[PDB]
Amino acid sequence: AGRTGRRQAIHDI
Amino acid sequence: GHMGAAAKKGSEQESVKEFLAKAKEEFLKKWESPSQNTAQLDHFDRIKTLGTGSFGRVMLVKHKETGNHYAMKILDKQKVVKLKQIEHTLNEKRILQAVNFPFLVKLEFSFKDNSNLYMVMEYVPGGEMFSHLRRIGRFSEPHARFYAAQIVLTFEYLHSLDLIYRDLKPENLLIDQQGYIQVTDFGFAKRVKGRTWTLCGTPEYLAPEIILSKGYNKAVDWWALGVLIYEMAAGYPPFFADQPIQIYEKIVSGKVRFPSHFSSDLKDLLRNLLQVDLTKRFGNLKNGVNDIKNHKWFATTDWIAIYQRKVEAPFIPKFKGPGDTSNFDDYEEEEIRVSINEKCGKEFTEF
Ligand SMILES: c1cc2c(cc1C[NH2+]C1CCCC1)OCO2
Repeated sequence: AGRTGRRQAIHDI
Repeated sequence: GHMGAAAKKGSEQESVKEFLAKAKEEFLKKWESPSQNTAQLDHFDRIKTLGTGSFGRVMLVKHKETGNHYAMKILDKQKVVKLKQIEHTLNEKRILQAVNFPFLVKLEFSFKDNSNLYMVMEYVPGGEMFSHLRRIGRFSEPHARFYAAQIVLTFEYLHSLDLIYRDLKPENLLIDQQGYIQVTDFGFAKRVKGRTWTLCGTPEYLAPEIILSKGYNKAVDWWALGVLIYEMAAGYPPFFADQPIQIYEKIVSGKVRFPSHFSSDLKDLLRNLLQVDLTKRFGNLKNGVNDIKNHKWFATTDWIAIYQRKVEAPFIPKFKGPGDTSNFDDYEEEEIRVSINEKCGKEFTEF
């Protein structure tokens, strides 16, 4: 079970 | 040995060296002298949003004088607030105006106004790899390999210029009218001699050294290639969970499980890309990218023929004509509003 939609990249985790 | 063929591959590697040396010379001329303010907003009719992301959207636009279609990325300067959000935006425009490769989207214009930044690129009407992949479930290994080969060559080119890409995933890969890849979305790309330290990227695709707050290098792109190849061939990525923190624990662990339909050649390649130990990761060893290009899983790949676009693609997107958006999903539209007052002018001086 995990994310199936478009994934946003993170600029500063 | 494995080859009896070896002379052909060696000559081929000297030719790669020759190509990359010329490519560097061309890159540096444009890197040191960047183009700026090559158009303005009222030169274009805005048609439809093709996707959204950090800070704005990409729209299909039509150039009024010529009628040519383009993809315009619009960034709201007032949403680009954090220090590394700003720096990344300047990286993107400077890199895009300086690179030239068959599988990289071409920047045609850039400009800014009181409220926004704009980057106008070639429009690639075949859609995102992401959509096609989710619709058909997974790609067969030959189909995945054809796309992977184009990423391998693109990264060999970028890394030779000291560029790290840092956001490989199917969302960022468009499929052109010949069925080949176009890499877009250079928002996380950076020119790096050596290490860099920003904690950035997409959770599922982050290399362990990024998650662990280590100074890292271009090998993070080869890790992400492993994630991409796995996701193309499986239909889902290897480190798969609902929350980012759960994803990060799986990534660091050093464990990966494969579908039973993966070939042993594919699993071997992936174990060497999805390698936590940087002294062992393919792409990061003394033979560099050639450990990847010479892997058994790529034995059928004619690297030169891929570069020259002579290979028949596995899939040609349907196209109904110029400006057709049928291969993209729909998004909510929002009117562009340009303030009468210049916003954030000093942060984006160089743009
Ligand atoms: C990435 C970054 C963005 C963006 C959108 C994206 C998402 N990909 C694009 C959408 C169409 C294909 C390429 O709007 C502002 O900055």
